[PDB]
Amino acid sequence: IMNCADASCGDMVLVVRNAGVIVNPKGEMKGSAITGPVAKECA
Amino acid sequence: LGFLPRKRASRQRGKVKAFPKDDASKPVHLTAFLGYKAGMTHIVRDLDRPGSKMHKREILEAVTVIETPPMVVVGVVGYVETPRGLRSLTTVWAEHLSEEVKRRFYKNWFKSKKKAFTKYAKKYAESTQSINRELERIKKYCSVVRVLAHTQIRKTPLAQKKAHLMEIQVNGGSVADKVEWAREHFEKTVDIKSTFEQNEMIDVIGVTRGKGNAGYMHRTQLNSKIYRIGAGDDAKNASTDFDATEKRITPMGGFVRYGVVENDFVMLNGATPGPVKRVLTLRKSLLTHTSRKALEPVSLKWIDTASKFGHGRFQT
Amino acid sequence: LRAQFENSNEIGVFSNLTNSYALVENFYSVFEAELGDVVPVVHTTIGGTRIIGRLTCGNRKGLLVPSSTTDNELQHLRNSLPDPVKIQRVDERLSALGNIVACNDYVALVHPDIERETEEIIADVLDVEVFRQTVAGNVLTGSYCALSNQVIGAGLVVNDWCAFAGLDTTA
Amino acid sequence: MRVHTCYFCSGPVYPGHGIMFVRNDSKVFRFCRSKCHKNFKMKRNPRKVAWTKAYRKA
RNA sequence: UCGUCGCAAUGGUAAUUCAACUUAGUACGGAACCGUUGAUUCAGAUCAUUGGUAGAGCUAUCAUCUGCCGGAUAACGGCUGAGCCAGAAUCCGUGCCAGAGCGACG
RNA sequence: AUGUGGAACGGGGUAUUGUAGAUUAAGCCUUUGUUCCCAAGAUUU
Repeated sequence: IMNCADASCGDMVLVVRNAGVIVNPKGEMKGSAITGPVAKECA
Repeated sequence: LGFLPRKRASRQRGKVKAFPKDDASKPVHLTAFLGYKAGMTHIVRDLDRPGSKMHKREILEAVTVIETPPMVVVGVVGYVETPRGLRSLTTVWAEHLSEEVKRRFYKNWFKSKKKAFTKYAKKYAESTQSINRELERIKKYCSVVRVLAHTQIRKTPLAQKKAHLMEIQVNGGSVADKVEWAREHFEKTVDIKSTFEQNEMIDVIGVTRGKGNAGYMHRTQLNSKIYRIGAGDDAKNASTDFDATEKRITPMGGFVRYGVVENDFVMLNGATPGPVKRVLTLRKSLLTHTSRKALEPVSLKWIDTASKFGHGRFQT
Repeated sequence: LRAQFENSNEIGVFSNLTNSYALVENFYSVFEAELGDVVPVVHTTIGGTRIIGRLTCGNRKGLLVPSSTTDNELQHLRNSLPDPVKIQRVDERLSALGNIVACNDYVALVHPDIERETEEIIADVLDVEVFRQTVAGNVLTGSYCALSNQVIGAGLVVNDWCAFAGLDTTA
Repeated sequence: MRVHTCYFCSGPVYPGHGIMFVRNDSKVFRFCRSKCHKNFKMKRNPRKVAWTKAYRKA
């Protein structure tokens, strides 16, 4: 149940686990920003 | 369709349409287990398997408890192969009987004068030569030997005191070997735990759980994963590798509508058709499956003994 | 070395090459073959988070393995890890130490947002100063920096003297 | 072998049984039972909840 | 006559597809056999856990489990020179579901 | 259809809600507890 927020663990398939990370939705930064990428493994 | 049309099984026991393919090379044994669908528990099974996605993942899934332990093995029944089908050549049980078996053979045991196999027991005991002659004829004529086996309905905790007789054919063994095994198991209590450990995929069968205005239909759970034998008499029924501590398979304070099985259960990881205390028909697979997943055993790490009725999390 | 590994290169992320360790199946075996013999390639799984250069950084001695590793996984890693291989449980902000801390004996530079406790954990236990720094803007240094004693870090397992890269690691 | 302790009920939450109030930050406020699960969802203080162990501790 | 345990004439029938990894960056820019891990649809079950319903019960492709191998073949390719072999998600069986005629036993 | 006889309760356990209490198996368990009654008649072979 990807509900703990922040697809599979980390993967979003265009979810953090289970967890749903954040969703860009209509255009909101939350999902789109993804902590501004970079950082861990998105560098 | 396959299961269609829907029809509830009139017989409480899940009469098996087929049985595992007997072979005289294999030792004379059985291929059935008289379960009773006690209950269920989240027996967390650590699936230690490299390559698998759920590697060492504790599978907290329903271990469908089915009371199955020492079942009265009365005798054997001959079965000769005929051009018109399989015909029962003879049916020679043991001299010793049981009240539960007699209650099963009748409908008003207490009202009845307990005449069930009255002279038959005397004939079996006194005229042992006639029993031996019939047994010799069975060994020389019958193609298959259906080892008669009742249940422990009166022995184990249950309102029904009618022993569920089952014509469990001797799975494997020669004619002499099957007769010798039947003679050894004459008037004995065939234990389902002794027959199988219920630690892998099984071929459990039996009627479903009667819902109401359906269910109770004879089914056969193919590749029914069995977690472990839920020995209700032993305090360690739900005790596992990580849980341990003599955990009881029944929920804390008794399972819902089934309490604590007086004897061993057949707790199976997954589903099992049948309600609480509804007699199951666990059996061996007719065919053979050498799949790696079936061969690889999931290590039962933890289990669930929570007082589900109520505080569904209070294990103690 | 651009070690061929499935589809994603991610050799460093999967295997956080430490100073005297490599924190590592063919690619892990390849890391165990070359790097593992000298720098022990401990096959880190971290309870399914097999990526070491994403969670488990640190120079060999007290390598800052993520505390997110399960109790069995952490104990198995710690028991297998010797004194010069010890897997220090990174429980601070660098819980993604492998990506966060830029594992390297000289300096195990931690993520810019990594806590000082995680910074000191690699600094003291791993004998490799985890300076909290964002490698080329990316907060988690170990992912961006293929740190060595002498996302590049995610895509290249940089041991004390080695820099083994991934399948299709950008040249 | 330690299991998550109930935030609502102050007693080790059973595996799967009970509930953990996992918010967006994955607070995972564990609960000893279904009653504590409602308390966990409301983030009820274990000291406040008499059934919870922390109330006895307090 | 009652009751128990069985036989099986016959009727129905069920599984389906895809992805990834290993093969293999190999054979010859780039496969395929096998194997492995999972998902889609469908079917049959169950309520240990979770959600819903006002603890229980019910229930959720909102939860979990399970879902095969033999023969004979078509196209087609071979053997001797018709008679055989190989050969399909096809067909008939194994298995599963129902049990009209019957068996053994008290 | 004269004894684990069953049926009932008295319950205990069990939990719920809930702030400990009551329900307390009802498709939660279970009872060294209690009393009641018992082919008792009727009916067909």
